[PDB]
Amino acid sequence: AIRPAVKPPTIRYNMKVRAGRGFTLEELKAAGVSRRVASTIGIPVDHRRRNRSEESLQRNVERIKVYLAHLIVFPRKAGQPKKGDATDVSGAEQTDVAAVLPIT
Amino acid sequence: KVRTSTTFRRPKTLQLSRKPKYARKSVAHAPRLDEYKIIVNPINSESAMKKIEDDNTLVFHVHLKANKFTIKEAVRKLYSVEPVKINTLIRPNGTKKAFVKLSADADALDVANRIGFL
Amino acid sequence: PEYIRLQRRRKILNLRLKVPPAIAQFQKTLDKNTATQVFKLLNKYRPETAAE
Amino acid sequence: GAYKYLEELAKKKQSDVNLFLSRVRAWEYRQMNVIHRASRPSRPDKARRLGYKAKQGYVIYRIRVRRGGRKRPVPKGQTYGKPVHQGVNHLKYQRSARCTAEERVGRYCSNLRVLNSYWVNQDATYKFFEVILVDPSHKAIRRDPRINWIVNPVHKHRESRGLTSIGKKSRGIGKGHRYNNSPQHATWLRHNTLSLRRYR
Amino acid sequence: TKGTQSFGMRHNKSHTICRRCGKRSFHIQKSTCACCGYPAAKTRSYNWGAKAKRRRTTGTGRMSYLKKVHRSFKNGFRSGKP
Amino acid sequence: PSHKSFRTKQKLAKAARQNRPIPQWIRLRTGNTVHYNMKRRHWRRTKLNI
Amino acid sequence: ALKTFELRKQSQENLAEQLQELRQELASLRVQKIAGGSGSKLSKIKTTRKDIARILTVINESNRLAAREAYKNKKYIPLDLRQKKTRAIRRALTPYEQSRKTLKQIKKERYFPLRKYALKA
RNA sequence: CAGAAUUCCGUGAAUCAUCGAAUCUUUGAACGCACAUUGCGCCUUUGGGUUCUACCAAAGGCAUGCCUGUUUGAGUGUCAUU
RNA sequence: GGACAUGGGUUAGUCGAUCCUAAGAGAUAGGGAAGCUCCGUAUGAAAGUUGCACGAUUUUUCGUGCCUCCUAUCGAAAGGG
RNA sequence: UUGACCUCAAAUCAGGUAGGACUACGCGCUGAACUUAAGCAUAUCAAUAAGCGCAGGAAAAGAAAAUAACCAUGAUUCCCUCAGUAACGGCGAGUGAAGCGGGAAAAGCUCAAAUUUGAAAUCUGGCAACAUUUCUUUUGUUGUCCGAGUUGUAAUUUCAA
Ligand SMILES: [Mg+2]
Ligand SMILES: [Mg+2]
Ligand SMILES: [Mg+2]
Ligand SMILES: [Mg+2]
Ligand SMILES: [Mg+2]
Ligand SMILES: [Mg+2]
Ligand SMILES: [Mg+2]
Ligand SMILES: [Mg+2]
Ligand SMILES: [Mg+2]
Ligand SMILES: [Mg+2]
Ligand SMILES: [Mg+2]
Ligand SMILES: [Mg+2]
Ligand SMILES: [Mg+2]
Ligand SMILES: [Mg+2]
Ligand SMILES: [Mg+2]
Ligand SMILES: [Zn+2]
Repeated sequence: AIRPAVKPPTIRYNMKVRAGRGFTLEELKAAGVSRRVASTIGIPVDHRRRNRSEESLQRNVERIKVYLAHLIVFPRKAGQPKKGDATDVSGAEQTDVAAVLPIT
Repeated sequence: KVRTSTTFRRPKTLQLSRKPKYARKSVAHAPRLDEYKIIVNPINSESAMKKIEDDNTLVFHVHLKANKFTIKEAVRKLYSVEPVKINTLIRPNGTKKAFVKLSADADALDVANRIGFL
Repeated sequence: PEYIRLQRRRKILNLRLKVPPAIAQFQKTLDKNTATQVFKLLNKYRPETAAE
Repeated sequence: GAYKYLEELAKKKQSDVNLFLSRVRAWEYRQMNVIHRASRPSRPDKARRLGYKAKQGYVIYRIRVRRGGRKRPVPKGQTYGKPVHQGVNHLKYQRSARCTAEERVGRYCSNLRVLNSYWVNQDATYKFFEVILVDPSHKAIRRDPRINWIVNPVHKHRESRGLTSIGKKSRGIGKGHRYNNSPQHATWLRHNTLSLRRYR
Repeated sequence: TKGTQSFGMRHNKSHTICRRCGKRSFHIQKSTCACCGYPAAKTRSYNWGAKAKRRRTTGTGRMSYLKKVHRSFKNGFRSGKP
Repeated sequence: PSHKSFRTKQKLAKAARQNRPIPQWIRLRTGNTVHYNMKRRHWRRTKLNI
Repeated sequence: ALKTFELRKQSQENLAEQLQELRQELASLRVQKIAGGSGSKLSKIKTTRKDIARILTVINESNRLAAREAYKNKKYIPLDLRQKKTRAIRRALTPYEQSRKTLKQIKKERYFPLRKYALKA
């Protein structure tokens, strides 16, 4: 699953960036993703983490937007596309999220 | 509500008998030890032969769980003779031996021949 | 038997053992006449049964 | 509703009302068996918040447990060892008296599963508890998704393994630095196991 | 007197056959088997006696029903006719 | 003692039966080493111990 | 050797009669064995014993099927006719009992089911 | 070692393989009570021998704690109507 | 030959056991004990097999009845019988 | 006098259920001494052996009354590291964790506290019918009646709200 980018705590590691557990409620809100829908399309939700700065919020909102733009949601009923789905599901394959959204 | 005794006793109550919704065992077992299990074989040692021709008594190897009642019925049902007395012993090999004396109106020698161990 | 003894001595212990007012206000019930009028009204507004 | 009032009033154990009721009930409890069935929870609000529900398959039992420490059960105070182990008198059982209450009721009702328990009373000799039990064979329990979990065999005698609320407390199960000794044996094994890798 | 002559008075059994395990270990006056603990509803056993445990544990006997269970699991506990 | 229990008597019968020679055709089987046995008990030598 | 498919075609009473004949015959073979007998009769003891077993099996098969018939569509059935899996399997929650869900849980699965999705590189 | 050639171009040998139906003695947690006793009882039905009550036989039953429910009750526990 | 091999041999209403209780053992009530278990034996228990015909044709032991200080069992092949 | 309710009994009452075994691994209780300290008592051996209770295919733990003190992290478990470190210790002999970081695997939730009050909307059992089957052996559905339940069974909510 796609993971957020977070800064590690303490002065020894706060210069680095690493994968976190899940996206905050504010981050999902600002990217236009309901928290109940997030899990259904592989977006983890971390209710504990918060955004103390705009930089953390914007960085992870950008990760979600890139994920959504590369995401192909199949319709619940095959051959009857609905809102939020895709109509070109033919070229769907298992791809690495790190190939599309690496931690930089 | 007059109590003439200084002792309270439990009152009597109905106590229904069992009315099961299902029989626990589907098929009743056939009689264990009917008559072909009770009489195992005639005994034809030399001492048994003397019992046949001197005391009008037959000697049988019988089931360990047979008693003098069931040995009498088994001999009557299998060989149609009427024992007058039955004596029983458990041999040192652990098997049961019965001395079946027949009435004065039957001949043990003829019964032995009819069974075929002579 | 022990259960009969218990429920009788329980009534006695409640008679001794001075009772705090919030508990003592019970055992002061409606009189017979007022109680009949109350139940006459209540019996008019009974909840509907399963058949009803 | 009434439950909030019962919760707040239950906090006032020194009030005249609760002192009187405690005295009469403790006397009543001492008159019956050490373990006896309760027709209903004496504390309906406390029972609900501990998982009890007023449906078939939920059972309340009451039990009194002797108060005080654990005298070392050695013949004449004789311990046959070093002075650090010569103590007999001022010793303490590692499990709570509430845990013992659950253990004994669970043995008494071996067809049931112990769910939880709560304090109801005490005098100098006894503490009184009510133990909530569930019948895993009853259909009302087995078809109920909120209590269904307890039917599964992993929950057999959870009180004997310290898996009730009071059992996990007595085991020191908790999060963070104050509970580093954690599940003791498992933590001890992790620290006392020599790990010898294939160095290649 | 403590040796040879005193062995002449040994003619009273302290133990007889245990109904549960069949060993000549049933203490008559205690009515208890020194080996298996009969009539207690638990089989006597001690972790200091691993060799004693090995003499009597599962698999030293017939295992009649346990072998049937093993065969049934192999096919998923099926019933009915083929 | 001739005063004996049924259970004791049953055990004596079994003990006497196991106290017999093996028939030779048992040892003549292909792949059998039943030629001699260390289970020949005798009354004066090795005691039954109930 | 009696043929079991032929045996199943017979009534229980006739089978009971046939069984008594076999037992009487087996008793005769054993008497003759004691008082000297050839090897054919000795092999006939074993065959007769297996024939008695075949008849007993048919009688019991018939009786059990009748019991299964009598208890068809009944809530409570004789114990020997129920499953003989393991004791633990008999006590386990049924698949139906395991699949029970609250209304709240049913609604959640209806409105937010896990989707099928893919990431295009 | 035989025996079985009433079988061998066959629903048929085999201590064969496999296995979804059965049988499964006395026991054992072990369950009518016991047990250094194959000791001593009780219940239901069906049979035997003159026996609706004795005796014999067979079949099926009779342990404990606890749970849900049933029935029959107990209480100078609390009440309504006569 | 008490060794070895092959066979044979122990018959009960009246002799014992079985029944009874003894010192004692010991379930149950109930109380201890973390527990293995310990104490206890009408014990702080609603611990009932027995005594009556009131219904019942009609020549007899199934229904309520009102009743009353009952009792686990094991324990003797020399005690009792 | 009866009936209701409450509490308490009895039954070979209708249907269930527990015990015993296996203990490598798992969760607890109880609990030594040999030993080391060149003696020895605190200490160590050891929260170990023995003793007792209780499980599963794994168990336990688990969605923070958790870290931190950062630009902060984010249930649990396990590995590497932290680290033979901080610390404990006749500060003697000896003992000795944790946060961060990397990795394996990842998943999240349920109640109690609320007036459904224009309607106990909930549940068990019996009986009957109808389905169903690893299966005449399994598992349900509907109807009806009786019980449970207002001293509260359902429904929306569980603080992330
Ligand atoms: Mg005799
Ligand atoms: Mg848990
Ligand atoms: Mg000496
Ligand atoms: Mg002497
Ligand atoms: Mg000899
Ligand atoms: Mg005499
Ligand atoms: Mg006696
Ligand atoms: Mg030293
Ligand atoms: Mg030294
Ligand atoms: Mg020294
Ligand atoms: Mg150990
Ligand atoms: Mg298992
Ligand atoms: Mg678990
Ligand atoms: Mg939370
Ligand atoms: Mg240490
Ligand atoms: Zn034994």
